[PDB]
Amino acid sequence: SSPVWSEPLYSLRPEHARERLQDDSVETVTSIEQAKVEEKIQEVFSSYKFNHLVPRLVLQREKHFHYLKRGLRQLTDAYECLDASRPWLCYWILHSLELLDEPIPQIVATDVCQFLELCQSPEGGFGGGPGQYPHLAPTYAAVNALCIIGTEEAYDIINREKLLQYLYSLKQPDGSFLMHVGGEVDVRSAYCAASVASLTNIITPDLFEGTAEWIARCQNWEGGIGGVPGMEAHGGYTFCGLAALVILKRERSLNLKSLLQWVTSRQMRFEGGFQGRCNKLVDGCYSFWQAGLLPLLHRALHAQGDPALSMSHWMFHQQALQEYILMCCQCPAGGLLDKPGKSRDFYHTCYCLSGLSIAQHFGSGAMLHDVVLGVPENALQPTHPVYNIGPDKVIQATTYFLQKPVPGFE
Amino acid sequence: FVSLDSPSYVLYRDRAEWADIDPVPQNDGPNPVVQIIYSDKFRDVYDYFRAVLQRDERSERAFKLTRDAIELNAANYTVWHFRRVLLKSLQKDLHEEMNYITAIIEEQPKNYQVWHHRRVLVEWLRDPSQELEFIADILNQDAKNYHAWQHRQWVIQEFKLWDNELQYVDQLLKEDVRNNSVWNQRYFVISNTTGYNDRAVLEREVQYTLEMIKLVPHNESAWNYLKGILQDRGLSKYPNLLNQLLDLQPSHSSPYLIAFLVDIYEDMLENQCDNKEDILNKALELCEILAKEKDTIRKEYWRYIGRSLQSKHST
Ligand SMILES: N#Cc1ccc(Cn2cncc2CN2CCN(c3cccc(Cl)c3)C(=O)C2)cc1
Ligand SMILES: CC(C)=CCC/C(C)=C/CC/C(C)=C/COP(=O)(O)OP(=O)(O)O
Ligand SMILES: OC[C@H]1O[C@@](CO)(O[C@H]2O[C@H](CO)[C@@H](O)[C@H](O)[C@H]2O)[C@@H](O)[C@@H]1O
Ligand SMILES: [Zn+2]
Repeated sequence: SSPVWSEPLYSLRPEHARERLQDDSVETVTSIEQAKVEEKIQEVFSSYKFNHLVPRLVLQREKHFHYLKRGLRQLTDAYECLDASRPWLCYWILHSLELLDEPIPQIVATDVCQFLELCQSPEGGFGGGPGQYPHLAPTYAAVNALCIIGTEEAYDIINREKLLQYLYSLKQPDGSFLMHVGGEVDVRSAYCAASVASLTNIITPDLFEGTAEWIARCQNWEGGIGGVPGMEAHGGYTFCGLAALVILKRERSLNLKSLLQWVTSRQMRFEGGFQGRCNKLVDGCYSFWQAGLLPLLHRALHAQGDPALSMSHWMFHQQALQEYILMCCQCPAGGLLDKPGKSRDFYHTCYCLSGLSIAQHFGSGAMLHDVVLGVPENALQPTHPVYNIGPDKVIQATTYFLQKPVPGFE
Repeated sequence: FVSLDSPSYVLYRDRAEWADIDPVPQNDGPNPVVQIIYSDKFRDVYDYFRAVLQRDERSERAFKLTRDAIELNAANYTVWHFRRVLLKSLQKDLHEEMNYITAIIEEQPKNYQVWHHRRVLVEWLRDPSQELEFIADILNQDAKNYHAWQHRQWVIQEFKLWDNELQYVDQLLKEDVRNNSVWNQRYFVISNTTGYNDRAVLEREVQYTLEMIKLVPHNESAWNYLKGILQDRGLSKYPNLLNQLLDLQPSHSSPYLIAFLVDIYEDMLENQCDNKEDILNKALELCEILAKEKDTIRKEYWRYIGRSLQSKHST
């Protein structure tokens, strides 16, 4: 085969050129933008090939680690736009460090816990910063961050009684949840609620009454899931919808066949990465939102006893996704990104790495099969497809909270 | 009054009319994490916002202050909520507020809070008269803005403004036939008005879509809409469609057409079609072609489809 120092790439095969966009000689804003992206991506792909010499791809761990370590303490005023999403910054950074297997010093862990305590509202839930009203998005982030830390100190910060009351205060009769008091409703709320409620063991029989049905109403003609009933299918909302249903054990409420065909169609034949919706552009964060749907669909179909499921691969091109992330989504200075030309940010660092980990690791039952493209050190720690925190963190947190009673409920 | 960038802007800590209230600094803890090094102007506005919020001061000065807080961070939902509490307490003119939100959304159309605020205003006023035109302007700048389309669906459904939406959809499809948000709106409009059970409507839709496919054979949206409007009844229920696609195959063997044929074969086999073995062989050949040549990015999916077909119909 090949010497260990050269590793052929799917994106560099001569037939790959055939995958470029065919605009049928009818140009529109959509095709023009797609072609511009493909042109740039081809240049990037070509820079990793030296005729028959194709050096192994490398995840720049140390550079990403230094960027993350710095962000966990301080940020420039360029982050004023995320002043109402600080627990997100904690989660994105901690999860990235976790994927990279970089330990969190105890001092830092304690400081994060203290900060998240300051963001917790007396009415329950967490706000975007100290003194802000609670909101399901930063609540989801804060809970995940605390679970990544995983110490009893971190677990105990959560006021479970008030968290459950807070969830009730957002529950709508049609099964949906408001994102916050007097706020908007979309599938993100259902996932945020289901995620924190299951992890902290505060689920009551009525809490999610009607939620599974409302989520199913969000699945549209495309097969994917929109933000609300009637809306266009999007990877972000589809991930939220399916993951929520998996927590509620109600995946069957969806047409899994049309969902499966829709998500697999979102992988870009040329770029290798995923787009968020049909006819839009590739973006590294969808490596998680879209690709993450495959492990969820696998689990769902397996539960139904599907005899045709693979025992070694997810139903997407694992290698191509790794190629897109490694070759096109790394900032030479550390951090990951949407696509070449964009600037790094913690959100893309979190999701590009989360997606890379899913693409590298397949597991179903006792079956485990890894596909780590590039140097062996590229292998990331696994991530749980529902919660997007380490599977070990999920087990440890759920085990801990299962020892506590559901607040005021028997 | 004075905007944050205005030459005469004065920090709140220097305003005589604010001297009676003490600013409330943010409590980040002794050893902060994810600490944003705020500009002096940003912190100044937020120190005073924290003060009025803490005192629950329903005043005109607090109302004007929220406008500055919003310019500094339009994603701060706490500020928006408080602003709405003030709009009601102070009985502010809602049409004036509509003019404000119109300007804000134009500047920052990709934000959840601004669109939600606008929806609340329309609900409060029960006045959707400016909606379709305003949204059309936003879509004129970004034809796929998710929030814009979502708000559009809400207004149309809530105030029953269905009358001219199909024409709007047709105009936007003429501008960019690959705009998936528009094909989604097309489904939204038809399913909610005539429905697709009317065979005349379905035929009109199938013809229209086939026409678009012939014009731009590699536009995935049209292919997805065609399957979307026929999938629930079952693709095998439309025998003429198979023939039409089969004729197009030699001259247009795109992965979309080939995939659509497999979808048809799948349904045929599910419905006790005649010539089972023949259809199954054809379907498996196509899955192989798709996996190995025509749609290799989806080889795992096509191989799975091949195995499913065999687990269900080998007999
Ligand atoms: N929510 C959301 C959202 C909206 C739009 C997108 C579309 N998208 C894709 N790549 C970049 C983006 C734009 N995002 C960055 C993340 N983000 C955000 C802020 C706080 C928390 C979280 Cl999770 C995300 C936003 O609000 C806007 C992605 C995510
Ligand atoms: C838990 C949680 C908060 C999950 C969020 C998931 C998620 C990624 C949602 C996306 C929502 C959205 C409005 C996308 C469109 O933005 P766009 O037009 O900028 O992007 P696009 O062109 O890729 O569609
Ligand atoms: O993907 C289609 C699949 O979704 C469901 C909901 O689970 O219905 C959606 O799609 C229909 C079009 O096929 C729409 O009429 C319906 O409103 C939308 O929720 C399933 O019924 C369908 O098989
Ligand atoms: Zn992105």
